[PDB]
Amino acid sequence: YDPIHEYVNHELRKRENEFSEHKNVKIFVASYNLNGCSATTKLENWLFPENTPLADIYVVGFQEIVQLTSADPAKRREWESCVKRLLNGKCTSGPGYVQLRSGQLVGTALMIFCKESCLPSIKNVEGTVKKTGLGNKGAVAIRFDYEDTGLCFITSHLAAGYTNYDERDHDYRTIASGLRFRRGRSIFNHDYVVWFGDFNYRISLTYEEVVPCIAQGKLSYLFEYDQLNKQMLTGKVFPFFSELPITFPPTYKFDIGTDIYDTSDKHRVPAWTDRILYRGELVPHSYQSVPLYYSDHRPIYATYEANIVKVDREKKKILFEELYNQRKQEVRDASQ
Repeated sequence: YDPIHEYVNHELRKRENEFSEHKNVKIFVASYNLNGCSATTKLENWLFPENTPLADIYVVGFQEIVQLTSADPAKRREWESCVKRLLNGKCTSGPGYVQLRSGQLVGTALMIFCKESCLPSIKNVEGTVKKTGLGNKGAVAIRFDYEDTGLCFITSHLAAGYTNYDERDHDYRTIASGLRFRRGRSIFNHDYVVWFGDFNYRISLTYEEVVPCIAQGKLSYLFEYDQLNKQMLTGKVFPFFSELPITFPPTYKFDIGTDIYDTSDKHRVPAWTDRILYRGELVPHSYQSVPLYYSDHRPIYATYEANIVKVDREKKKILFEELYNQRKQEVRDASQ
């Protein structure tokens, strides 16, 4: 410990704008449990929902690239190709989007695209995956630094089942402790973390209670029975993560191609299985489900503005040493 050092850091924080530049980066996070459906570029309502500018970074997580009952890189690549075509299709002028990196764990995949103009700012991209224990479930993660700001994105597909939220919570833990990039870097060592996907948490009511509530718009009531909200409130899972309020209906268990909830004999209870949570000072904007009908789940997305900092380390180390010496000198003269 050095008092003079603590001093300089305090002073330097006031003059930060002398060695730091701040920029806002638009991030679009999208998630979709495909139920094994085929790759397609017909995803406009999902990736360009708004009437807003294209994002700087698109982070897309898929679950069940192969429907669940051994990892298919080809299928994943088709989705990658479809997304890239869609993003670039919107860039009718100049440079478009490039795939930074993608990761895959069985049928769960994560792919990140950014505008080419963002590339020079993106560094130390690392990826990893972690399967769940207690299989085809788990997580895929990718992190990177945008200038001097660290970002980590995680998509996952957690334990299925109606009442087994204990297993889901264990999955959270297995993944949060088990995901390690290079040199043991963890997911928490970042300014912004977005963790999302098919967490599989359910609404703890029966099918007959839930369906008319959703038809009548009683989402708040249904939310009181949502397992994820319950487990997060207690801090057992996703501590320090926030979720924007949910204003869209349960994204799960639709007869394929229709607005209708599971009319199969299985009579699965609707649920908000698909979610996007964030940790850190991101500025959230939207959080919605989109009407795509290829799967028994609706896809969802969330948007964020992420403040980025670019620090001139040279200019900063100079002021530090300067303020440090001036202070060390002020201390010398005072002792005379």
